[PDB]
Amino acid sequence: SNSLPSGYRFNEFEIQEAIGEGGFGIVYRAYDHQLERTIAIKEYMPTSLAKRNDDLSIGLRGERFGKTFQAGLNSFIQEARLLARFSHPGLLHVLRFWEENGTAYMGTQFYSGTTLKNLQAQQPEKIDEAWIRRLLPPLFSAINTIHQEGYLHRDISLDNIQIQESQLPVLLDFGSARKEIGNLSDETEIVLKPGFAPIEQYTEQGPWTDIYALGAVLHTLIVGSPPPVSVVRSIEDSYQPLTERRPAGYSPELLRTVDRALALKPEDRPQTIDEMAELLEHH
Ligand SMILES: Nc1ncnc2c1ncn2[C@@H]1O[C@H](COP(=O)(O)OP(=O)(O)O)[C@@H](O)[C@H]1O
Repeated sequence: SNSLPSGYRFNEFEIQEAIGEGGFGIVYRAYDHQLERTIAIKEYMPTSLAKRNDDLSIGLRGERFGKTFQAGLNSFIQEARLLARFSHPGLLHVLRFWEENGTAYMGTQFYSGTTLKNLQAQQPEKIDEAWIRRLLPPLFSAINTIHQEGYLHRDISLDNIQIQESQLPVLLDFGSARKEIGNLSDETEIVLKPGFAPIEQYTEQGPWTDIYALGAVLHTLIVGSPPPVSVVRSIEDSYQPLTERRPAGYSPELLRTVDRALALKPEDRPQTIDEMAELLEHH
């Protein structure tokens, strides 16, 4: 682990535990001693570019990585600014942003629970149609709020949807820094998410781009894995509609909603979140 230790201080903030560590940042449970509340802190930390120094600042692993490191940092800042536009229960709420230690930090609201990816791995028996139909209204609302302000998410999968103990979802992360680093470094494999990214993301984008990825999330919850990579589908579509697979315990109405979200071409999908939600009605 490259994480700051428990007890580390940023003025009034104290690190309590590193609770998430990926290749591009570290998430900490932390405590604000001024406001006496638990928060999360997200630290930009691209491990392929940078390492932890003895004084716990961040330094480049090689001088050739400086431009890509700074571009990732700039994208991290821009993502914090985008999230700072919203005050919505289903979108990560940005409290704090600052630069220190050669990197950058976002202080955010602390959310209970775990990611949808971890819930699906640990308690797949909890995920049934009734649970999915309770998940969708707040998840729809969160995505639609992004869309209504003129933005797209473009990185939806199970990994960046938090499921709180209340079961309410939170969108945590748009992958901006990761995706910028991948584009600049020709590490294409960290830019799009195979099976979740629709065809128009591989090089025309709009709400239907996020709707496809949400369809792919739902497909993963229902049958356990995402649909085929969209570029492979565009050559020869081996996607088997869920209405034909008929997984046990799932209604044609929900299965058809997933299939429509996963329509290969953008124009054949629901065009807005509201359109997709309307598909779940009439039953
Ligand atoms: N604002 C937040 N509040 C609470 N948890 C968060 C917040 N932002 C991110 N997380 C958590 O950070 C984790 C990031 O990656 P994860 O896969 O857990 O790494 P690790 O392999 O170290 O467990 C996720 O589990 C997610 O639940």
